[PDB]
Amino acid sequence: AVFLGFLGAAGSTMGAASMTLTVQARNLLSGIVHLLKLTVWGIKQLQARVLAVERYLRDQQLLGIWGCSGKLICCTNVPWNSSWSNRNLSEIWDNMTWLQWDKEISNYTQIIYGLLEESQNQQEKNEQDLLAL
Amino acid sequence: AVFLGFLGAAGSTMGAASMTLTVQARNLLSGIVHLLKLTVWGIKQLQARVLAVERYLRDQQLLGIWGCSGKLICCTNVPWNSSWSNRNLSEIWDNMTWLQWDKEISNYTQIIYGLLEESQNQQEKNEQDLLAL
Amino acid sequence: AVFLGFLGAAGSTMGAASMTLTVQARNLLSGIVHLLKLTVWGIKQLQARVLAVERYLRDQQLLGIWGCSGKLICCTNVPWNSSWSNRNLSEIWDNMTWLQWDKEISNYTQIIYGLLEESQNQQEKNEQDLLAL
Amino acid sequence: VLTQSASVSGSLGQSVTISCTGPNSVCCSHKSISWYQWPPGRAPTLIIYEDNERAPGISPRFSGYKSYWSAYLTISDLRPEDETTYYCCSYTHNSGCVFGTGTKV
Amino acid sequence: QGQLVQSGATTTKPGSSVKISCKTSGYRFNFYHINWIRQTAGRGPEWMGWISPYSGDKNLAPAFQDRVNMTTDTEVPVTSFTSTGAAYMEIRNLTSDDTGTYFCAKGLLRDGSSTWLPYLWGQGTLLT
Ligand SMILES: *[C@@H]1O[C@H](CO)[C@@H](O[C@@H]2O[C@H](CO)[C@@H](O[C@@H]3O[C@H](CO[C@H]4O[C@H](CO)[C@@H](O)[C@H](O[C@H]5O[C@H](CO)[C@@H](O)[C@H](O)[C@@H]5O)[C@@H]4O)[C@@H](O)[C@H](O[C@H]4O[C@H](CO)[C@@H](O)[C@H](O)[C@@H]4O)[C@@H]3O)[C@H](O)[C@H]2NC(C)=O)[C@H](O)[C@H]1NC(C)=O
Ligand SMILES: *[C@@H]1O[C@H](CO)[C@@H](O[C@@H]2O[C@H](CO)[C@@H](O[C@@H]3O[C@H](CO[C@H]4O[C@H](CO)[C@@H](O)[C@H](O[C@H]5O[C@H](CO)[C@@H](O)[C@H](O)[C@@H]5O)[C@@H]4O)[C@@H](O)[C@H](O[C@H]4O[C@H](CO)[C@@H](O)[C@H](O)[C@@H]4O)[C@@H]3O)[C@H](O)[C@H]2NC(C)=O)[C@H](O)[C@H]1NC(C)=O
Ligand SMILES: *[C@@H]1O[C@H](CO)[C@@H](O[C@@H]2O[C@H](CO)[C@@H](O[C@@H]3O[C@H](CO[C@H]4O[C@H](CO)[C@@H](O)[C@H](O[C@H]5O[C@H](CO)[C@@H](O)[C@H](O)[C@@H]5O)[C@@H]4O)[C@@H](O)[C@H](O[C@H]4O[C@H](CO)[C@@H](O)[C@H](O)[C@@H]4O)[C@@H]3O)[C@H](O)[C@H]2NC(C)=O)[C@H](O)[C@H]1NC(C)=O
Ligand SMILES: *[C@@H]1O[C@H](CO)[C@@H](O)[C@H](O)[C@H]1NC(C)=O
Ligand SMILES: *[C@@H]1O[C@H](CO)[C@@H](O)[C@H](O)[C@H]1NC(C)=O
Ligand SMILES: *[C@@H]1O[C@H](CO)[C@@H](O)[C@H](O)[C@H]1NC(C)=O
Ligand SMILES: *[C@@H]1O[C@H](CO)[C@@H](O)[C@H](O)[C@H]1NC(C)=O
Ligand SMILES: *[C@@H]1O[C@H](CO)[C@@H](O)[C@H](O)[C@H]1NC(C)=O
Ligand SMILES: *[C@@H]1O[C@H](CO)[C@@H](O)[C@H](O)[C@H]1NC(C)=O
Ligand SMILES: *[C@@H]1O[C@H](CO)[C@@H](O)[C@H](O)[C@H]1NC(C)=O
Repeated sequence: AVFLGFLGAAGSTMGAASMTLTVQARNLLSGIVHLLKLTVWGIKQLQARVLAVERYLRDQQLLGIWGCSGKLICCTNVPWNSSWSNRNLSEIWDNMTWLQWDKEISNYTQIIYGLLEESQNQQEKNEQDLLAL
Repeated sequence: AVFLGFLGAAGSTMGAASMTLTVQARNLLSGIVHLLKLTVWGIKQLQARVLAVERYLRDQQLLGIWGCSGKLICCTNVPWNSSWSNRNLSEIWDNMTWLQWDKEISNYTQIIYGLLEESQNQQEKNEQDLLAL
Repeated sequence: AVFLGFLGAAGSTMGAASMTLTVQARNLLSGIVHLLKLTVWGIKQLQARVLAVERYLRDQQLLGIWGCSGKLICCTNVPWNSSWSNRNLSEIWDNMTWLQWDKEISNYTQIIYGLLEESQNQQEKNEQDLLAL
Repeated sequence: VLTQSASVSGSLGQSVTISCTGPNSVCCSHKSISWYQWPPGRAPTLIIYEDNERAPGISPRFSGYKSYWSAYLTISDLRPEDETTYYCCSYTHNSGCVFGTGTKV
Repeated sequence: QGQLVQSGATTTKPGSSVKISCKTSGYRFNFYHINWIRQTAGRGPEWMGWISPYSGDKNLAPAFQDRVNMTTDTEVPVTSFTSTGAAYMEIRNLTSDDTGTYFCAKGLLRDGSSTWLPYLWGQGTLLT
């Protein structure tokens, strides 16, 4: 088929890039980064190893407190406040790229991360109240 | 609303603290802990980084072998042996705090961790035997 | 009962070993591996710590991009190409051990890991297209 | 205003059925009922609260039941120490404990 | 556990105003209310009122609305879950018809629908 490669659809539309997420998912922890000698290249590599696992789990932690553990595409119950972006779907998923989208949504990215966090704390509290019978 | 903060409900009842679990969930890996210089403060920080990711995944590993991956509140099929604590619900969730509860349940904490472990190994064996048709 | 221990069923049949997976699951990150002194034994231990968490998450990452996050036994939609092994079930699960099975399936292990990867990228795209109503 | 039974008794092995009722002022569908074992001029004891929840340590023979117009307290399998004076109470979450008249058993 | 030792059983005469003490141990004094109950001889037992050793918020029956001063002092930490406290009881326009045995009782739970319910009682005190 296509297979644009790692970050290959960085200039593509958001809907097209949303079909090649495993490409960037598998390259977040492997790479090339057997004894630990403390040389100028050894202390270097050791840092490159610990930093990669740190940033990987920070994402997976947020993915967990939103109920998206092990998902590339999860849906939520947090509705889209139009003040974030009043753009329409057909002018986003068939128009914009993920880079420029992150450029304009960057302001409210911390607001959205809180709404999903309590929606997951309340959904699992409702699921317990439902299995209590 | 309230928002008591990180560990804010440490003196609250177990039912009240059971509604602010994301507060302590997100502060298990971030904090403040870019080159790796091996100085007295550098070797110090490097240890503080590796220790945090270690203890984080040990919890998430146990959460996995119980079928609770990415859950703040999961329910199990292991019933409550009254010899662990004969206290009633209304005198636990509206009375005790999580600190004193861990103080009296600490003895049987290793027993409970085994019952959930095989209940998950047998539940996934039953789920395979059911999707075989 | 039995409880053969860690890797206890390494010489057993694949079906018998497939009932003691938690035994090897819990021993992938703990062991015995509090200050970080950079001595000949200290740099040694620090490497043994970082290597263990690295190989643990590489497995859990593949388990994630296949939709098997937190599973010991997950089933997929990738059907078994007979060119991988034409052996029958009763001559595999009641006959072979996991060691010799990995010896003969080792060739196609990279092929199978790709089929499961896109089957999960397409299953989560179908799940989104179904909850769009 | 919360009238209990005048009195009653039984025998070792049998059971008792105390009562407790009143008007719409302290009874009952919008109130909780608590039952106290109270020896005359001594340290009382909480037996049952929230119209049937026993206190920690109460014998499983003590039981509570609440109708839409009256609250009951059964005392199955009697024993010597049951010769006390019992009192009911009607309360809400943010009010006081309006006690009952009294019942010698 | 939990203990609530009460004051002495001394007597005065009408018109006066007495103070009843209740000393607690074995439990966090601030986590449960403190109730005052009266077992008069010429009346059914009466709930006088409860007070919060934590929030200071008091609540008495309207029969004792402007005739009783309830006060508690701050606790003294013994361990992480054990403290020692005290509660005080007073009467204003007092007569001899208020004669009987007086008890102090702490709350039942810390939350829910039966928070303040008198669950653990003292040994009582005899009055005039
Ligand atoms: C980089 O950025 C550029 C510019 O944005 C991207 O190019 C654009 O890609 C999109 C998606 O593919 C294109 O939209 C499609 O447009 C076609 C119309 O083209 C058809 O018509 C031509 C003339 O009639 C015809 O000759 C073509 O046929 C072949 O010939 C050309 C010769 O160069 C060859 O290059 C072609 O590849 C063809 O093989 C061509 O068929 C239209 O048909 C599409 O509609 C279909 O698909 C959509 C979903 O994609 C579906 O909804 C429809 O119902 C229908 O099924 C689609 O609209 C766009 O035209 C391109 N050009 C622009 C925008 O200027 C490029 O893809 C980016 N690359 C990366 C890697 O990011
Ligand atoms: C630290 O520890 C202390 C002590 O344990 C905790 O304080 C206790 O908190 C619980 C939970 O909130 C309280 O239980 C509730 O009690 C109320 C009764 O109080 C009401 O009545 C007062 C007198 O009638 C009234 O004045 C109050 O109204 C306001 O006035 C005070 C003035 O100080 C003000 O402080 C109040 O905040 C009010 O704004 C008050 O309304 C009762 O109504 C509650 O029942 C409701 O809620 C439960 C669920 O919570 C529900 O099931 C019920 O059906 C009902 O809807 C509830 O029982 C308790 O009284 C407190 N005090 C104690 C136990 O001594 C404190 O919360 C802890 N803090 C932390 C951070 O851990
Ligand atoms: C290491 O490798 C060896 C060799 O491969 C493994 O040994 C084999 O184990 C399997 C699984 O347990 C055995 O298959 C079973 O065979 C029995 C038949 O044996 C019965 O008959 C004997 C004679 O009639 C009888 O005396 C036995 O009774 C007791 O006596 C012996 C005395 O030594 C004692 O050792 C036994 O343990 C008994 O207590 C015995 O009962 C057969 O009954 C089994 O069928 C049942 O189970 C299967 C599922 O397992 C089920 O599908 C059936 O319907 C039925 O319910 C089962 O077929 C095999 O015989 C063993 N020997 C070989 C293959 O040579 C050993 O297990 C491996 N160990 C490890 C740790 O990997
Ligand atoms: C959108 O967010 C603003 C604050 O950022 C809030 O005041 C407003 O009510 C929200 N509107 C909707 C429709 O969510
Ligand atoms: C984000 O905030 C900056 C603050 O300087 C502002 O200039 C910019 O317009 C904001 N963008 C959006 C999309 O709100
Ligand atoms: C409780 O556990 C003990 C051992 O700790 C066991 O003997 C007993 O059967 C168990 N009872 C129940 C009801 O689970
Ligand atoms: C736990 O074990 C210790 C052993 O010294 C014992 O003293 C304590 O009472 C036990 N607690 C419980 C709750 O069983
Ligand atoms: C099996 O795999 C081969 C390539 O390895 C492919 O050509 C063939 O079509 C496959 N057959 C089936 C039945 O999957
Ligand atoms: C795997 O590949 C090697 C290549 O040398 C070949 O010899 C072997 O037979 C292959 N095994 C299988 C099971 O295809
Ligand atoms: C209760 O007594 C104290 C003693 O100083 C006094 O300060 C307080 O005002 C009294 N309570 C009321 C309601 O007057």
